[PDB]
Amino acid sequence: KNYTFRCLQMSSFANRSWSRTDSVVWLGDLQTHRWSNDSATISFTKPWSQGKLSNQQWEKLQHMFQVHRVSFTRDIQELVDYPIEIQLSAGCEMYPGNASESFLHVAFQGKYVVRFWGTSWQTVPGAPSWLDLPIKVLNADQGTSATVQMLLNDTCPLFVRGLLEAGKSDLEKQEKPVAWLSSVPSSAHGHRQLVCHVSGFYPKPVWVMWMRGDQEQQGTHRGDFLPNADETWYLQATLDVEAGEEAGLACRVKHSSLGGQDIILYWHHHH
Amino acid sequence: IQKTPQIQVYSRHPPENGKPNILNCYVTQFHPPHIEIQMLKNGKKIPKVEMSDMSFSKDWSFYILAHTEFTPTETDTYACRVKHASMAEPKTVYWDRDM
Ligand SMILES: *[C@@H]1O[C@H](CO[C@@H]2O[C@@H](C)[C@@H](O)[C@@H](O)[C@@H]2O)[C@@H](O[C@@H]2O[C@H](CO)[C@@H](O[C@@H]3O[C@H](CO[C@H]4O[C@H](CO)[C@@H](O)[C@H](O)[C@@H]4O)[C@@H](O)[C@H](O[C@H]4O[C@H](CO)[C@@H](O)[C@H](O)[C@@H]4O)[C@@H]3O)[C@H](O)[C@H]2NC(C)=O)[C@H](O)[C@H]1NC(C)=O
Ligand SMILES: *[C@@H]1O[C@H](CO)[C@@H](O[C@@H]2O[C@H](CO)[C@@H](O[C@@H]3O[C@H](CO[C@H]4O[C@H](CO)[C@@H](O)[C@H](O)[C@@H]4O)[C@@H](O)[C@H](O[C@H]4O[C@H](CO)[C@@H](O)[C@H](O)[C@@H]4O)[C@@H]3O)[C@H](O)[C@H]2NC(C)=O)[C@H](O)[C@H]1NC(C)=O
Ligand SMILES: CCCCCCCC(=O)N[C@@H](CO[C@H]1O[C@H](CO)[C@H](O)[C@H](O)[C@H]1O)[C@H](O)[C@H](O)CCCC(=O)NCCCCCCc1ccccc1
Ligand SMILES: CCCCCCCCCCCCCCCC(=O)O
Ligand SMILES: *[C@@H]1O[C@H](CO)[C@@H](O)[C@H](O)[C@H]1NC(C)=O
Ligand SMILES: *[C@@H]1O[C@H](CO)[C@@H](O)[C@H](O)[C@H]1NC(C)=O
Repeated sequence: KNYTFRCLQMSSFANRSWSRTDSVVWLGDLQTHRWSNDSATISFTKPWSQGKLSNQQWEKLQHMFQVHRVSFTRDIQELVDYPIEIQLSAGCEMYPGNASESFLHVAFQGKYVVRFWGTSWQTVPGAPSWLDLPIKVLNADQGTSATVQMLLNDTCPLFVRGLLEAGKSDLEKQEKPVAWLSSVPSSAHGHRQLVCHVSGFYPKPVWVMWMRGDQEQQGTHRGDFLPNADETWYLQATLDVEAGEEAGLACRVKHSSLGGQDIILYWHHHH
Repeated sequence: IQKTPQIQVYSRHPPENGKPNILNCYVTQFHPPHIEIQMLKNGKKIPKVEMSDMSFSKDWSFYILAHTEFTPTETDTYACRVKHASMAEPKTVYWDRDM
């Protein structure tokens, strides 16, 4: 009900005579495109990565990006203390009722410094003062400005509507997790960390809790959401318990793909 | 360098001995993006390691997934070793299955 479309550019400049630019594109948590420095063309990572664009519309868009890639590399080394890391994050958030919001953020050495907002490039408060003149030069190019405004206001939302239609079965896919229990060393002396592993679930939203009967063990620590290589998610929920306290504990998993039938693993089931 | 990599090592499936599985090494929160990632079996570099495309989060920190096919045994120990400009020494994190 709120798909974030992100085009990520990663540019490294080691010196005057060495640079590479690599790009990835995400629709939510699914990669739709890859564009290595090695490759002349943008690679599809889905069957539906062209959306509802004809070949002609895609070739035009791709060509514009090929021009942007080469112009960017030249313009940066024109202006340019190596090495230099530049990141670009451009796309749109799609909301219900045919609504959206577009963005274009630029980072220098891992710090947010520039965005495109409204009709112009602007340095963010606290950005190095030496950026102000380059940004005024860049803002003199009305063609580039008009092109960015088109891409953010028109092309982004239009394209992503096409992806959402073309990629429906992937975006709506339901993958059931497998769960298993283990223990690891606790940082507390009399204790061991009980671990409930949940792997292979999609979409991302999940609920994992240690239970004594119907009582939630509210000390349950939810780990970070970690990616599997097959476009599914991994998560572990941990509970540090004293020796003997393990008896009668269960891990309970809720997920959309289980359709009401929760996974319940009891600790020491086979004793 | 700017930011130090965090390393998480986990299996795709429950790690049963003699059953084919996949070992994941998820490296996050690092900058700059230039990084060497090695997966280790009993201290030796595993040759067939597939790498995801490098990406970055809302905080601009980089992340990448390394994974390899492997068959767990009782005695074999696995780890992930990362070399990065943020750290003087390589960082090794061991798969914690029977730790
Ligand atoms: C694309 O959409 C733009 C707006 O959308 C945002 O930015 C894009 C890139 C995406 O990121 C999207 O997600 C965002 O929501 C749109 O930008 C708008 O352009 C117009 C026309 O250039 C701007 O109007 C002018 O505003 C100034 C005042 O600006 C200040 O105050 C306003 C109101 O509080 C704030 O919104 C601003 O942030 C500033 O603080 C006026 O002085 C000016 O009036 C003069 O010009 C008009 C038009 O000729 C005359 O009629 C008047 O008499 C005056 O002479 C304008 O009203 C607008 O500020 C700007 N929006 C933002 C948020 O900056 C862009 O035009 C779209 N482009 C295309 C091609 O569709
Ligand atoms: C609709 O819009 C919403 C909000 O605008 C979007 O929801 C966000 O989605 C992002 C990406 O999935 C979320 O970011 C991730 O959050 C995970 C959970 O974080 C919380 O819980 C963990 C422990 O469970 C805590 O550690 C953490 O502090 C938080 O309290 C994190 O685990 C993720 O971090 C991991 O992955 C990233 C890589 O992206 C690494 O950089 C990290 O090191 C780490 O390994 C990640 O941060 C975000 O939290 C969501 N916000 C909300 C409010 O829900 C939806 O994505 C959007 N819908 C679509 C379809 O796009
Ligand atoms: C995603 C950005 C939008 C892409 C489309 C922009 C059009 C474009 O490629 N136009 C370049 C070429 O312009 C020429 O051809 C155009 C037709 O395609 C028009 O005719 C235009 O008028 C004409 O001049 C143009 O060279 C552009 O400047 C390329 C770079 C755009 C860009 O990234 N800028 C990012 C700025 C942030 C980084 C600067 C900050 C910084 C600087 C130094 C070190 C660190 C950080
Ligand atoms: C900035 C405008 C975003 C909307 C347009 C989206 C069109 C499809 C994206 C295809 C991937 C292009 C990758 C370009 C990234 C880069 O190298 O800067
Ligand atoms: C530029 O950087 C590259 C990549 O690190 C390095 O191998 C090369 O020696 C450098 N060349 C010059 C001319 O500085
Ligand atoms: C990146 O691509 C450009 C253009 O194809 C090329 O000239 C450059 O040498 C490449 N950089 C690396 C490090 O391969």
